[PDB]
Amino acid sequence: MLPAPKNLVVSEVTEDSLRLSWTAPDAAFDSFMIQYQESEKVGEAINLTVPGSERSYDLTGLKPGTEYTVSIYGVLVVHKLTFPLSAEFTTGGHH
Amino acid sequence: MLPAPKNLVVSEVTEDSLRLSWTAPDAAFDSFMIQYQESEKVGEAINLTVPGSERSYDLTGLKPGTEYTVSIYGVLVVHKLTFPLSAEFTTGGHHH
Repeated sequence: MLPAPKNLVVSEVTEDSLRLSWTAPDAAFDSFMIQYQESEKVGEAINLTVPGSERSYDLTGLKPGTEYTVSIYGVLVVHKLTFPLSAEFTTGGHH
Repeated sequence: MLPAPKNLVVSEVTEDSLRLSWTAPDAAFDSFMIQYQESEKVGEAINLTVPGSERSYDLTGLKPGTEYTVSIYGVLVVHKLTFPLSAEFTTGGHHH
């Protein structure tokens, strides 16, 4: 429902890490979904979560001189109601 | 997203109360929402929450010989995703 996080950049890069930074509105998301994969084809994308109050994450364990595609999703816990089950009852005694 | 609680009955009725009873799968819900109102008209519907492990609730302080419309909803917790924001970054060092 709510619009995606914005402004995905790195604040730090090393030979085996990417320190992600992003923005999102206050109290908007319960978590962030982070998906990263080598921009080539060395398998499948890895998924991680981060608390929704956080705006940075140290992606570690990476290969040197390698381009990664990084996707961030805001995760929203929605509290939904089922289709109502309804009935009429009459209290005892005289109206 | 998912189908509903079931079998809404009263287990007990007095001149100013309705003891509600229902069924639901164990741990299917975290809470139930109960809405009730006089079936004619005397204001607005009242809402209350009850823990999701309960299958019974006493509606209190009602009027005698009066029909009430009762609705019960299970509260479901859903995880939603936004559209992704994607970017490419290159790690430091050389690309062996």
